[PDB]
Amino acid sequence: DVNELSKQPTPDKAEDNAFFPSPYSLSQYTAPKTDFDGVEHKGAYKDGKWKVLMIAAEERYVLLENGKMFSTGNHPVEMLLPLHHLMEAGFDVDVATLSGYPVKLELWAMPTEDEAVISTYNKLKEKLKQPKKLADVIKNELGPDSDYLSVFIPGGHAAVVGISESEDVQQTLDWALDNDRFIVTLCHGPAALLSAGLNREKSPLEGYSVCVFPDSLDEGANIEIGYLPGRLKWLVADLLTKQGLKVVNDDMTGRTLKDRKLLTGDSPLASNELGKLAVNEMLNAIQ
Amino acid sequence: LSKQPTPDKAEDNAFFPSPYSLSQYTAPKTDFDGVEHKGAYKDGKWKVLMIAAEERYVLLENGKMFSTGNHPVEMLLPLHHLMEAGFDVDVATLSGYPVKLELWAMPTEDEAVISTYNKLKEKLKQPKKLADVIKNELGPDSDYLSVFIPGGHAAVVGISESEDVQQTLDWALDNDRFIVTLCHGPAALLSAGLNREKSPLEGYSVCVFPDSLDEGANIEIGYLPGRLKWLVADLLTKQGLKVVNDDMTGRTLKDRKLLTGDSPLASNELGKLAVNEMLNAIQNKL
Repeated sequence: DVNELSKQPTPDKAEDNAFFPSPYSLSQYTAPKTDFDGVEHKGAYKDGKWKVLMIAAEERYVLLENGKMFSTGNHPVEMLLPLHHLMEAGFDVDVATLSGYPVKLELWAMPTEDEAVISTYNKLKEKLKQPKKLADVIKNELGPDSDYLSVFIPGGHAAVVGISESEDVQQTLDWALDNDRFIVTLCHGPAALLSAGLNREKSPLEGYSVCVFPDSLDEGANIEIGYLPGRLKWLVADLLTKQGLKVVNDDMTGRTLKDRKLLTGDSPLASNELGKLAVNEMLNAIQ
Repeated sequence: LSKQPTPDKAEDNAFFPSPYSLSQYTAPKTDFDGVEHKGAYKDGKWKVLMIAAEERYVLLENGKMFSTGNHPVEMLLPLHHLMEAGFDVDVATLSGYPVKLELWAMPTEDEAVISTYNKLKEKLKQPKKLADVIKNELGPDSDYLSVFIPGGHAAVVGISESEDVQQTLDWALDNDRFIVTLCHGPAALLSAGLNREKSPLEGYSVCVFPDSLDEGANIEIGYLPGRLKWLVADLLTKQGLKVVNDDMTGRTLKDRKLLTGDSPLASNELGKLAVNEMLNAIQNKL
């Protein structure tokens, strides 16, 4: 049956005392298909020059308060679905990690039976297995005349790890702000934003509005169904509020939010509509 | 029995070694048979700085990935010898990420190796960040007498093309400290050539994992699921170093303050070697 499935974290045997999410939690929070009913702007951008820069998770394991480790990565749906909208529209994509190490997907959440998500994933495998070093990106491919229109930070739980305290992410968010480019992020992806307020008395993103994954669900429901095998040592939305950001949501409804050029999503549910929002906004800003 | 690589379900198109290759290359116990200098250094100042791997997957020529890490035998057995002589160990990585081991080679029944793992589990799970160590804990008055780079196939990623590892190897030379590495660990020494016509380790002699074994036998028994994209011995040779072996016999070498071992078989004999050299250096004050 489909609620006799275990609520116990399954162990990941590549690592010591580290665990996948429970078969139950996977039965409620994943699915073979996503809620995607096609693209709005197939072929809209033609000139070829504009593209999206993705910053990505390269570390899979998140050490928790009980000493156990959660075996995560970026959420495939939250990465791959928005990118499908963009790529079909005619925006190319480059993939960077902090170190140039391979990108870590939460593969236990791959919608296996979705033509769009799997075909997009195939088109990105190379750039995923062999990303760019983001410091190499700042050095060359940014500046005022950069062909990056926006910087996309997908979610998953792994987005909490390196991405949250990185001077190279800070420098990238400084660039985006100072050249009116989009920052697109969703889920725990917003933990990236904590890097903007590093070595500083106040953040450049103070008074910005974002959808964030609610603390409640990480501190409460996710632990009780064995999605996470222990408590996180701090919470994305809590520290984002202490940096002077307006965390608009507190529930997981698929709500998206534009605010200046920081377009967000609250959860994995918002993947498809954050994809649609960003394509609209990007094509709008070309005028 | 099977030479077919075993799949790893953490990662797309990734594979552990084949259960046959595990039967030949891995064992529940190591040939450890005693420390040689327990309690020898008592003054508790001098420590050892390990630089470990954060990346466990190695992308290969066929597109498949190899699920590795540092070799627990090569990491832990040498650190046991040095810890029991009285040198504490501080673990660093490049981005501060958790240290990745090849847990399929962890000698489960070996008391000394397991004991050492538990003593470091905390420092292994939250290592220091190598660039912070550079900023704060190096210089001429640093309490690191050696820097230790264990092998495992994951030493090939990151470490081998890292300005932080480069600065670290510069320090050791310019401050007369030891560089102790084994197996595929010497791939770290390729960083000394980074952005330089000439490497400061030009001319040094080292033991490395033979090219022959990674190209032929490791592929045939399904240790590796595909061919490595470059070879550590070949690239090292090109930087002007002198690769002194072409086989795995457990050999070791000491060229000045650079101590190398050729394989996981040298783990014990090298640990022995590193403790003697370090104690001998301390005696060379008066």
